[PDB]
Amino acid sequence: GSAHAINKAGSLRMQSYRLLAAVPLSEKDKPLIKEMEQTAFSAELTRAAERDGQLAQLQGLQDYWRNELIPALMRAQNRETVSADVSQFVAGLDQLVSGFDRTT
Repeated sequence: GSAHAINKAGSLRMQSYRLLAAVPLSEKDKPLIKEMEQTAFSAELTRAAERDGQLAQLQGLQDYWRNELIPALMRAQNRETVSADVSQFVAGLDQLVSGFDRTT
């Protein structure tokens, strides 16, 4: 029953690579950040995390997005160090997907 939640996680992976490719960010990238925020706090991602006992892991990714990843992407002048932060966020999404019940 996790299919949709996994689609949302895949979307977050794509959106983080998209924002990294836009570094250094400017006014025109604000819509990307907004879209990513709406996806990260999606009601379904939350309900799925709840039924599969992953709520803490989901809240952790949300906290990292707001307190570490976006701040670093806003500050970056080049992709040099923030690239590794994007990689860690994607690794975290892969772990979240692993924990969902993916059975028929």
